[PDB]
Amino acid sequence: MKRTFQPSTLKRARVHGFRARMATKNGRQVLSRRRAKGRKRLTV
Amino acid sequence: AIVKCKPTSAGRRFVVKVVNQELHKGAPYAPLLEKKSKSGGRNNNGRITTRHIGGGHKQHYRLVDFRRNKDGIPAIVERVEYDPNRTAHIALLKYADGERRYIIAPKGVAAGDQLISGIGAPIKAGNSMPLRNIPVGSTVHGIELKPGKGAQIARSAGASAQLVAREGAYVTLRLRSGEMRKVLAECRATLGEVSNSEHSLRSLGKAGATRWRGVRPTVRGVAMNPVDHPHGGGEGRTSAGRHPVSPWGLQTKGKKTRSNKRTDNMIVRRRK
RNA sequence: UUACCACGGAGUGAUUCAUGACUGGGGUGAAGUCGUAACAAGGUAGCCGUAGGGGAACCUGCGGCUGGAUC
RNA sequence: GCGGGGUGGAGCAGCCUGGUAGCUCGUCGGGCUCAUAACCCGAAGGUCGUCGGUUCAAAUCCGGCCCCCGCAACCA
RNA sequence: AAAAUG
RNA sequence: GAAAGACCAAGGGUUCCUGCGCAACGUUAAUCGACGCAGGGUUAGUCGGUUCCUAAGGCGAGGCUGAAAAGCGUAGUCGAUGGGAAACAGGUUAAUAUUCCUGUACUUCUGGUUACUGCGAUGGAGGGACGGAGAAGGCUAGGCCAGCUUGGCGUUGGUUGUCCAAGUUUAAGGUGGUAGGCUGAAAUCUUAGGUAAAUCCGGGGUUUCAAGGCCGAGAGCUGAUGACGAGUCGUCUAGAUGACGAAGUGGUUGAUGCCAUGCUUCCAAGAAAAGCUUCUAAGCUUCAGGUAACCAGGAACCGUACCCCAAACCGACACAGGUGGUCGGGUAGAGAAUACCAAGGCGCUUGAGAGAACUCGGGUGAAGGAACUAGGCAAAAUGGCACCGUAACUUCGGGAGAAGGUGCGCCGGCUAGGGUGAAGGAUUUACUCCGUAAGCUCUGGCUGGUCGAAGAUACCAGGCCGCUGCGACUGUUUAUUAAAAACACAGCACUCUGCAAACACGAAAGUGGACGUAUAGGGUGUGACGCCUGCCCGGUGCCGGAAGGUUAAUUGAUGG
RNA sequence: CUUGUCGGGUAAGUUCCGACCUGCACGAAUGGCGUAACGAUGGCGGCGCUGUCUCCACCCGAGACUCAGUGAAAUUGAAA
RNA sequence: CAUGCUUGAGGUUCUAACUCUGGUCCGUAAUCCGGAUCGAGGACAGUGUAUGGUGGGCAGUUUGACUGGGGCGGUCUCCU
Ligand SMILES: [Mg+2]
Ligand SMILES: [Mg+2]
Ligand SMILES: [Mg+2]
Ligand SMILES: [Mg+2]
Ligand SMILES: [Mg+2]
Ligand SMILES: [Mg+2]
Ligand SMILES: [Mg+2]
Ligand SMILES: [Mg+2]
Ligand SMILES: [Mg+2]
Ligand SMILES: [Mg+2]
Ligand SMILES: [Mg+2]
Ligand SMILES: [Mg+2]
Ligand SMILES: [Mg+2]
Ligand SMILES: [Mg+2]
Ligand SMILES: [Mg+2]
Ligand SMILES: [Mg+2]
Ligand SMILES: [Mg+2]
Ligand SMILES: [Mg+2]
Ligand SMILES: [Mg+2]
Ligand SMILES: [Mg+2]
Ligand SMILES: [Mg+2]
Ligand SMILES: [Mg+2]
Ligand SMILES: [Mg+2]
Ligand SMILES: [Mg+2]
Ligand SMILES: [Mg+2]
Ligand SMILES: [Mg+2]
Ligand SMILES: [Mg+2]
Ligand SMILES: [Mg+2]
Ligand SMILES: [Mg+2]
Ligand SMILES: [Mg+2]
Ligand SMILES: [Mg+2]
Ligand SMILES: [Mg+2]
Ligand SMILES: [Mg+2]
Ligand SMILES: [Mg+2]
Ligand SMILES: [Mg+2]
Ligand SMILES: [Mg+2]
Ligand SMILES: [Mg+2]
Ligand SMILES: [Mg+2]
Ligand SMILES: [Mg+2]
Ligand SMILES: [Mg+2]
Ligand SMILES: [Mg+2]
Ligand SMILES: [Mg+2]
Ligand SMILES: [Mg+2]
Ligand SMILES: [Mg+2]
Ligand SMILES: [Mg+2]
Ligand SMILES: [Mg+2]
Ligand SMILES: [Mg+2]
Ligand SMILES: [Mg+2]
Ligand SMILES: [Mg+2]
Ligand SMILES: [Mg+2]
Ligand SMILES: [Mg+2]
Ligand SMILES: [Mg+2]
Ligand SMILES: [Mg+2]
Ligand SMILES: [Mg+2]
Ligand SMILES: [Mg+2]
Ligand SMILES: [Mg+2]
Ligand SMILES: [Mg+2]
Ligand SMILES: [Mg+2]
Ligand SMILES: [Mg+2]
Ligand SMILES: [Mg+2]
Ligand SMILES: [Mg+2]
Ligand SMILES: [Mg+2]
Ligand SMILES: [Mg+2]
Ligand SMILES: [Mg+2]
Ligand SMILES: [Mg+2]
Ligand SMILES: [Mg+2]
Ligand SMILES: [Mg+2]
Ligand SMILES: [Mg+2]
Ligand SMILES: [Mg+2]
Ligand SMILES: [Mg+2]
Ligand SMILES: [Mg+2]
Ligand SMILES: [Mg+2]
Ligand SMILES: [Mg+2]
Ligand SMILES: [Mg+2]
Ligand SMILES: [Mg+2]
Ligand SMILES: [Mg+2]
Ligand SMILES: [Mg+2]
Ligand SMILES: [Mg+2]
Ligand SMILES: [Mg+2]
Ligand SMILES: [Mg+2]
Ligand SMILES: [Mg+2]
Ligand SMILES: [Mg+2]
Ligand SMILES: [Mg+2]
Ligand SMILES: [Mg+2]
Ligand SMILES: [Mg+2]
Ligand SMILES: [Mg+2]
Ligand SMILES: [Mg+2]
Ligand SMILES: [Mg+2]
Ligand SMILES: [Mg+2]
Ligand SMILES: [Mg+2]
Ligand SMILES: [Mg+2]
Ligand SMILES: [Mg+2]
Ligand SMILES: [Mg+2]
Ligand SMILES: [Mg+2]
Ligand SMILES: [Mg+2]
Ligand SMILES: [Mg+2]
Ligand SMILES: [Mg+2]
Ligand SMILES: [Mg+2]
Ligand SMILES: [Mg+2]
Ligand SMILES: [Mg+2]
Ligand SMILES: [Mg+2]
Ligand SMILES: [Mg+2]
Ligand SMILES: [Mg+2]
Ligand SMILES: [Mg+2]
Ligand SMILES: [Mg+2]
Ligand SMILES: [Mg+2]
Ligand SMILES: [Mg+2]
Ligand SMILES: [Mg+2]
Ligand SMILES: [Mg+2]
Ligand SMILES: [Mg+2]
Ligand SMILES: [Mg+2]
Ligand SMILES: [Mg+2]
Ligand SMILES: [Mg+2]
Ligand SMILES: [Mg+2]
Ligand SMILES: [Mg+2]
Ligand SMILES: [Mg+2]
Ligand SMILES: [Mg+2]
Ligand SMILES: [Mg+2]
Ligand SMILES: [Mg+2]
Ligand SMILES: [Mg+2]
Ligand SMILES: [Mg+2]
Ligand SMILES: [Mg+2]
Ligand SMILES: [Mg+2]
Ligand SMILES: [Mg+2]
Ligand SMILES: [Mg+2]
Ligand SMILES: [Mg+2]
Repeated sequence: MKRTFQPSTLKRARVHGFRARMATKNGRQVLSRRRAKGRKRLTV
Repeated sequence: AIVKCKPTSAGRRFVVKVVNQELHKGAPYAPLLEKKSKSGGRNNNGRITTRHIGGGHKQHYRLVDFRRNKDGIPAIVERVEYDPNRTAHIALLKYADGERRYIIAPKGVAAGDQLISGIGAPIKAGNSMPLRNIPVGSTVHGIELKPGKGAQIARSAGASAQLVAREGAYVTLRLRSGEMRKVLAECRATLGEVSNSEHSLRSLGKAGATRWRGVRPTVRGVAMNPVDHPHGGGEGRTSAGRHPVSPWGLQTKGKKTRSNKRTDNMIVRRRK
């Protein structure tokens, strides 16, 4: 049976990557909201 | 010539093919082709704006001359071709100084013909010249609405318009729809009608022949739910218990939808 | 022991008789019912082919004939 | 269970608003016709389904009864 | 103009 | 054994190898491990990326639009799943190899010297550059057989021989321009064209000739007196070491691989851009630049371990599930089905007994043969090739493999062919034409004999027929209780739309429709085909009309 | 109403096939009536075949049973 | 009754406002966008604001209680 998560690193960086969050102000607030929680990962 | 197919299979029983043995069967003129991609009926927002569109065969675009503004130089028809994106055929012309061009093929031009254009051209079919000095009562095709803009009207297969009247700086001509519309006498037109007049005598034969042209199935609103169509719902087959209507709530069995009001003065008589 | 071959079996067709619920017209019969289509110019001149309609004879359209009356 | 009706021989008005029963066909009698039909003229014909009640007066109002015609009789 | 039948 | 073998991509990240370990992990124990500790291991001008080019799409200087955030989009520049330079055989470690080593190649760049010279683009032309199906050939890998070399002479009848076993290998490149495919060629004069120019391309005229020009597998020759090769000899600790090292050839068969981005044919009419060739513009012009030969050097950076149809990836697991592409031998066989094997890999991480009921998966069954049941559910049965033969009905295609029936194993006798192919002949005297006995291979025919209970002998491999309802058919559908009569469909009709089209997404700019133009586009209903589709415009819709009656903001006469 | 009535098929047929017309409450593009070919479509009937059945019997593997090792689950106010 | 002064209503025409998803020139190497110039329409169209009509395309809601279960039926205030 095919499961929901079929991994790929190119489609991972182009949707959730750092340079994909910094493109829009809605993703630039995800980063600021994570720098304030204190996260260690902060980007996929 | 239309050819009826033998009922060898269930999908060949009702296939009526339009086959012309005089079309060119080599390759199109490469310098006058460019790519074109499909859209699926989606605009730049990515949303479906016109539905029942999708699929088909890859096609090239042929640069067809709709202006025909080489006035004076005689031409020569070199071949008549197939165009994936018309219903008419196209004619490849070679002018007296190279300069090959595509045009829409008239009714009876095959391999010779001169097809000159401009004021002072003869009154043979395939010649292009302004509507001012086209004799009254003759049939024309490829009529342009704005000077220098290119042909707009009477462009599909077997299409034509007829010059009915002329007074002032305008000419009145009766469209294939049955409408009288006055056109500027400065605009140009071509004499005769358009080729491939037997295009209407065809039968696709099967559901798969619709898909080869990029057309997707049409579901009818009665076969839906109330959330999807104004016609949907009901136990068993219902007959759309309200007056028939569009999916977006506009009535379709007789309601007029023209609201231009700017170009009304060019409509002498309505089509209906 | 092999070959020929009668009886008898198996499958599938053709043809011809008898019969069959129910149905289409036909013929004959009596003081039956509804009308009056034709015969006189039969009271809308009749017939022929064809198409549509109607309880029924029949009516109407298109073409044809005189085997149609009056002057 | 709810609703609408029962009036000459037949099919329909009159019941709203209590005091006057009408239309067509049919029947009878006389006409025109050689005779019947068609047509013309003149008449008869329903105390209003039954009982009970209010009222000075009931086809008409209010009840029961006998006859009919329509709907409804659902969820497990 | 109406004029069916025996 | 068309994988349960080998290899790429994704994904994983040390799981790879060695030494030392068994607490925990491993559905049992463990001395073992994909487990713990510690060391080691990944070598490139040619492989994959990066650098060069673009598709869908993304972003987008100015710009247009929008309360703000922001939306769209021009120039442009990112984006492979595509285009575009060049390497193969052998040896080697416990762990890497087209990378290291040996041997033989190929592509491209830089700096010089000589000799001759019009150089120059982002712009123009050519080229790159392409669909579905089908068919006839040519060839190659691979497979068999014969010969040859080396060894053997068989625990049990025979085996010194038309005996048994193994091996009989060798690439890239260079030379060659073949089977075959496409194309007329050269000279001279000229020009309403390729945004300017052009000697380049396109167009026009005249003269001459039947011969050039471009592609193109493959054979042969060479690479190669070399590598490899059963094995033998010497040395050492049963295994390591060094040297030597036989034969290494012909005939048939033959791909789904290459010629082939070819040829024929059909509509549904089948990517772009750069690299590449050539032409000139602006600029030099006796510097620069270009073209040839020789010499000397260079090719940076990143990934290379291991799993990869799985115990290492997606599923909470060492999970009967899922995962794209390549190779794919022998005997039967039409076959990549099926059966038994090769190369290679494995016996699936609890066992040992015993032989109760009952449950699961099967084998055989007396007489009967659907009597079972909601219902022939399940099971049983049929099953191949050749030949004979075959009904109603029909849209003339079909129904049809209708139905039903006969033969089939092995061993001899006689007999008809095809393909390949020495010697020969011919002139195109050489990668050539015709043709040949033996040999090898592939098709038949008529005629006996013979064994068994049974010869399509196992695996594999349609049950059929007669009335009816529905839907014309192929197809789609409720991922996870409904696959159907439901949806779609070709065909039909009504209706709107004259192009800045109707319509749809967007506070808008704009976009789709469509680089389309009434034989076109949207909506609606019906649903192949045959015969047909009757009456009603009172209700509610839509279309048309303008006379009269009403009727909003607005205006403000009059009166209080 | 209803298993309407008649005919066929079966020893026996609330289903099936052909008719009748009394259509509670068919009907002509929410199309009417037919139709060759097609269907993992609904109903009925035949031939063959059979453990479907009368009515089960024997046999072969995997559990179940015993021995050694590891070792759950739902549930549970307390239980003489 | 011509006149002179204004305004309401309509028709015809003109260009100069506005419009062009028409041509060619420039920015520029550019089917965007601006400017210039031709051509067409032209005080129309179109947009702002005020207003009548239409408008399940979309939205926020309502749709009573008693009742020998709920629904259907009946009842719901006053007098003897
Ligand atoms: Mg995505
Ligand atoms: Mg995560
Ligand atoms: Mg559509
Ligand atoms: Mg198209
Ligand atoms: Mg449809
Ligand atoms: Mg359709
Ligand atoms: Mg529809
Ligand atoms: Mg439906
Ligand atoms: Mg539905
Ligand atoms: Mg939706
Ligand atoms: Mg709705
Ligand atoms: Mg229904
Ligand atoms: Mg429905
Ligand atoms: Mg309805
Ligand atoms: Mg008559
Ligand atoms: Mg008469
Ligand atoms: Mg008469
Ligand atoms: Mg008469
Ligand atoms: Mg006749
Ligand atoms: Mg009539
Ligand atoms: Mg007649
Ligand atoms: Mg007549
Ligand atoms: Mg005649
Ligand atoms: Mg009388
Ligand atoms: Mg129910
Ligand atoms: Mg009579
Ligand atoms: Mg990786
Ligand atoms: Mg580790
Ligand atoms: Mg290991
Ligand atoms: Mg160890
Ligand atoms: Mg221990
Ligand atoms: Mg353990
Ligand atoms: Mg380890
Ligand atoms: Mg690039
Ligand atoms: Mg792009
Ligand atoms: Mg953008
Ligand atoms: Mg900006
Ligand atoms: Mg790029
Ligand atoms: Mg790039
Ligand atoms: Mg790639
Ligand atoms: Mg390895
Ligand atoms: Mg080397
Ligand atoms: Mg140059
Ligand atoms: Mg170019
Ligand atoms: Mg390609
Ligand atoms: Mg082709
Ligand atoms: Mg092809
Ligand atoms: Mg061979
Ligand atoms: Mg020997
Ligand atoms: Mg022996
Ligand atoms: Mg012996
Ligand atoms: Mg060689
Ligand atoms: Mg070679
Ligand atoms: Mg050749
Ligand atoms: Mg490596
Ligand atoms: Mg490796
Ligand atoms: Mg593997
Ligand atoms: Mg494997
Ligand atoms: Mg796992
Ligand atoms: Mg395991
Ligand atoms: Mg597994
Ligand atoms: Mg094999
Ligand atoms: Mg197999
Ligand atoms: Mg082995
Ligand atoms: Mg196990
Ligand atoms: Mg056991
Ligand atoms: Mg059992
Ligand atoms: Mg059995
Ligand atoms: Mg036996
Ligand atoms: Mg038995
Ligand atoms: Mg028996
Ligand atoms: Mg039997
Ligand atoms: Mg039974
Ligand atoms: Mg029973
Ligand atoms: Mg079965
Ligand atoms: Mg079976
Ligand atoms: Mg057969
Ligand atoms: Mg049959
Ligand atoms: Mg015998
Ligand atoms: Mg099958
Ligand atoms: Mg039935
Ligand atoms: Mg179907
Ligand atoms: Mg199919
Ligand atoms: Mg799907
Ligand atoms: Mg389901
Ligand atoms: Mg299905
Ligand atoms: Mg469906
Ligand atoms: Mg249409
Ligand atoms: Mg339908
Ligand atoms: Mg009406
Ligand atoms: Mg009306
Ligand atoms: Mg109106
Ligand atoms: Mg019944
Ligand atoms: Mg019966
Ligand atoms: Mg009987
Ligand atoms: Mg039965
Ligand atoms: Mg109708
Ligand atoms: Mg219906
Ligand atoms: Mg109906
Ligand atoms: Mg129908
Ligand atoms: Mg209808
Ligand atoms: Mg139907
Ligand atoms: Mg029918
Ligand atoms: Mg199907
Ligand atoms: Mg059927
Ligand atoms: Mg039975
Ligand atoms: Mg057993
Ligand atoms: Mg135990
Ligand atoms: Mg002007
Ligand atoms: Mg547009
Ligand atoms: Mg502009
Ligand atoms: Mg205006
Ligand atoms: Mg306005
Ligand atoms: Mg406005
Ligand atoms: Mg609402
Ligand atoms: Mg409302
Ligand atoms: Mg709503
Ligand atoms: Mg609220
Ligand atoms: Mg509410
Ligand atoms: Mg609500
Ligand atoms: Mg309320
Ligand atoms: Mg209540
Ligand atoms: Mg109650
Ligand atoms: Mg109770
Ligand atoms: Mg109670
Ligand atoms: Mg109630």
